[PDB]
Amino acid sequence: SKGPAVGIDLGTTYSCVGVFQHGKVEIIANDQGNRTTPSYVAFTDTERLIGDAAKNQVAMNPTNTVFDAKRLIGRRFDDAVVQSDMKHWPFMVVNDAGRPKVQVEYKGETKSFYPEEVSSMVLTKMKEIAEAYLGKTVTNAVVTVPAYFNDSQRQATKDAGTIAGLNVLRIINEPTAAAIAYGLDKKVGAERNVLIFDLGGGEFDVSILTIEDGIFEVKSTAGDTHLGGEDFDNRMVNHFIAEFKRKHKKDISENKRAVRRLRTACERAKRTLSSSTQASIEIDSLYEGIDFYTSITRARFEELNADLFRGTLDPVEKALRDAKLDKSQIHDIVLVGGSTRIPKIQKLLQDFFNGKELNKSINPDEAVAYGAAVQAAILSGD
Ligand SMILES: Nc1ncnc2c1ncn2[C@@H]1O[C@H](COP(=O)(O)OP(=O)(O)O)[C@@H](O)[C@H]1O
Ligand SMILES: [Mg+2]
Repeated sequence: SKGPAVGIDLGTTYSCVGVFQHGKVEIIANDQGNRTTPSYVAFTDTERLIGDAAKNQVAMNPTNTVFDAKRLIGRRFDDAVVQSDMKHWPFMVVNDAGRPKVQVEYKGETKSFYPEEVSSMVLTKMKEIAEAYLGKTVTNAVVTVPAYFNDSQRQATKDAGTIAGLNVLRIINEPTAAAIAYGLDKKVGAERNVLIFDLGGGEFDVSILTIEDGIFEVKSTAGDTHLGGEDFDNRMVNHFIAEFKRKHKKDISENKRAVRRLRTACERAKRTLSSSTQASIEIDSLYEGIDFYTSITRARFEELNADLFRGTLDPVEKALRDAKLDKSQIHDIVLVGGSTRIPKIQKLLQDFFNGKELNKSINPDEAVAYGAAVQAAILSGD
């Protein structure tokens, strides 16, 4: 009831914050000038880095750079999802009373935090970004969560807010927030079916909502928890490792530093390919002392990922199946997640839906935060 509440999207790879400032929702850019900040936290001898600064030093400090906390939040150390994921994280995950705790080293001192504490740090960064832009203290907010999150996961998220000093007015589902973003919540005096296609950094979520009277009903969901942007980056990486080996006769595969730098260059090239037909990869002193100057073409990129792009439609086909609906019954198709900006993914979706127009006027990566910001405003007054 003082200072507008903010809408915060807390994603597994990137987070975003927006505020309904008098009439419109303005999505707040950070200190580095980005509209989304990695959900990365890093611990060094002299400091605690959050956001871009953390992600930008990962290759150097892998064991003390935390990410993927959302895959742990509200879970028990003993569950199979945790057990499986742990086998691919550079950081340490320990067990405390059946609860996972990320073990790290901060200033020589060994520490460990609960997933909700890692997330609250990301939340503090968003709140900072907001307060910076507005020139006032931000207390109230609406935080989003996946539709499949159970009661434990939802509480852990609320707690993350409380720790960060936030008054969580409400916790809403991500697909619902995307729908509100486009005003699909307005009462049209009829039942409406909407398909949210969310392809972000590490997960793929497909949801079919049914809206009537402004009341949402998640009729079905599908997707893959280990399918996202990073999978595309990795295919390019494997492609360049082989080319470097060809041109230089030496395999850099096992150099954890070279690989992470290449990977960083690839993800940057991938972003460019969404708007251009080719991009250049210039990495000084890639392996030992050799500079890796080269380029990729959009055509080659799609080719390296063809199988992954097509597979994307199976979960969709299944979503329809479970909701007992046919393609023709979908009123609106909303694109969400930074990966839906890839031209070939959009094509594949339209083709499947026989030309239907996709909702994509709001950056797909900012859609969830956009919806949460509208929601927050209405739950306030101004
Ligand atoms: N222009 C772009 N083209 C392709 N991928 C992009 C683009 N912009 C962002 N991305 C990707 O979006 C992913 C992040 O998606 P986002 O929806 O912001 O993440 P999250 O799944 O964490 O919510 C990353 O893989 C990033 O590379
Ligand atoms: Mg997301």
